[PDB]
Amino acid sequence: MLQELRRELEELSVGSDGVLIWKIGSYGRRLQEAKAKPNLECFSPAFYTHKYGYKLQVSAFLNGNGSGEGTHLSLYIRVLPGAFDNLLEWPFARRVTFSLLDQSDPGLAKPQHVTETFHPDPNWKNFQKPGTWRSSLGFGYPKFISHQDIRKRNYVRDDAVFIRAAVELPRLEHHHH
Amino acid sequence: MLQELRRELEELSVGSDGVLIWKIGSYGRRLQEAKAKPNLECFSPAFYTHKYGYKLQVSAFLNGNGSGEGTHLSLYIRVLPGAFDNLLEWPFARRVTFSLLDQSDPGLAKPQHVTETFHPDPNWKNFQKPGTSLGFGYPKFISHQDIRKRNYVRDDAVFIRAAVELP
Amino acid sequence: MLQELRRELEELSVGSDGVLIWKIGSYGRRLQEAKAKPNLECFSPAFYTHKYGYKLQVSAFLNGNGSGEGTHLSLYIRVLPGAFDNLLEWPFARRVTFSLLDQSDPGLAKPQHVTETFHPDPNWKNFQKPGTWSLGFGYPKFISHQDIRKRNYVRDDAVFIRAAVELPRLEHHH
Ligand SMILES: O=C(Nc1nccs1)c1ccc2nccnc2c1
Ligand SMILES: O=C(Nc1nccs1)c1ccc2nccnc2c1
Ligand SMILES: O=C(Nc1nccs1)c1ccc2nccnc2c1
Repeated sequence: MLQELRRELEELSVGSDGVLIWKIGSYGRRLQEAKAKPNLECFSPAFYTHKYGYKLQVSAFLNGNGSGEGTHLSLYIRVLPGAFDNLLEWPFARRVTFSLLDQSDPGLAKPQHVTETFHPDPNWKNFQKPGTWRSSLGFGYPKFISHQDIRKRNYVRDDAVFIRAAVELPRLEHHHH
Repeated sequence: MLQELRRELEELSVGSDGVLIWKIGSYGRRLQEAKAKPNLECFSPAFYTHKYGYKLQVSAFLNGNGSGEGTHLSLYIRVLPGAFDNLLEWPFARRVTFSLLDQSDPGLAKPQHVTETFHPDPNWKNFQKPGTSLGFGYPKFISHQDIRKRNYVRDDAVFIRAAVELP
Repeated sequence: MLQELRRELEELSVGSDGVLIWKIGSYGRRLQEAKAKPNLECFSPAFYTHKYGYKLQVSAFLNGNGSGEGTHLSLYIRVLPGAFDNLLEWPFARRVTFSLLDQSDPGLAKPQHVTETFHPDPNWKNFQKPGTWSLGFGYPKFISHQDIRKRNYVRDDAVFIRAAVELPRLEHHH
């Protein structure tokens, strides 16, 4: 079926340091479609923070929404219902970094990524345990990058863009006892 | 093929990590099924100890078998024929830890897992090289009364953890 | 579709430190198939050096090609076009190690793998950026037909080809 294809798309990546790299291809056609249909939303494959961890999903508005409608690219992340939610602490409080990657060869010039970092609001409600609020609203930036800034370097290359969503590892001390 | 590909897909979800977390949902329906059919066996997805390592499988009796039939949940592990068996040392002698997990929020109370650990017996026929079942485990892993004593059954679901030691 | 089992074979292997273990079964049937069709090439599943890294593929001539046709097994590796090529440095310059494994129990006797190692030449054509420029790189005489039978290289009518790519470790400030 098509859920089988979605499953295989999800397995990149398995609980890998919270790092998802989402390639949005045919950039011009998707941008035209978004300009023709306001509030057109693209969805990344669902990805887990760690093995048996939080299930997250990144979404993008190529023509922007909210304060960025028509002028910017908008980036959001949302917690999804996961099979292991009962084994994780809530609310979700792991630091997240969005990045629009500069597709430049690292050997000829240092890339300048458009990077932003945020800490989940304990009161954002969506970062609370799934199934508590029967919003459904991702958290992020409506003005992540402007339409003019996205053409200023190698952000769009071969009609494709790269969005890197990295979730921070908590790191703790023992315990021991 | 589609059903068998679903199978292979849920096999990939595990690793290679050596840590398997097996979620058994609709606990009540399956417990009644096991009570209606003695020795009814549930099977975990096959999972590898490491990349290109031993292929293992966990099996469970929700109504118990052997000394625990009708009173306990029984947990066993068995070695399966793996594609890389000719590249591994035998007999399988890596420490194994079974856990029935307490589905409690770690931020509100520290969970109390029901854990058991064993080292593979060199003379247990199943831990020998396949072809050159015979599962090993505990018939009295947890009693029917103790499995209701905390958050072991939550939202009609149970979690069986099987952790294999690193080389 | 059937193309999905192919991708399930792929990512059952890729993410690891550039280490692909390719199991070629029914060795005898495929060997006489290659003997019946010169230059018959077997292909490993595509595998990535790291997550979002280079996409590589190993290929084999069971009856050999080039200087080893009819006498040896020939082993090659090739860079394939990957979705993240624009985020990687070129040319590919990660050291590669081929190994034919001696399928012997490591606890009763030490295996003797047939191992060869190379560092990719920066002026090699295939190691340049895919599309922005098929000649794989490798060994035509990796192992002879007689040497592949001398130990447990062929066991239970199966062979194991290990291709390991070395990872770097560059770093900066605090
Ligand atoms: O209002 C939003 N976000 C924030 N407000 C404050 C901080 S982040 C917002 C708007 C539209 C969305 N469409 C899809 C997914 N998530 C969305 C989130
Ligand atoms: O007798 C068993 N185990 C032990 N005997 C002694 C120590 S552990 C036993 C019983 C039932 C099983 N059903 C399925 C798979 N494996 C099983 C193993
Ligand atoms: O000429 C080759 N390799 C080298 N030449 C010099 C050093 S390694 C060669 C020959 C045949 C091939 N057939 C398929 C894939 N790759 C191949 C590579």
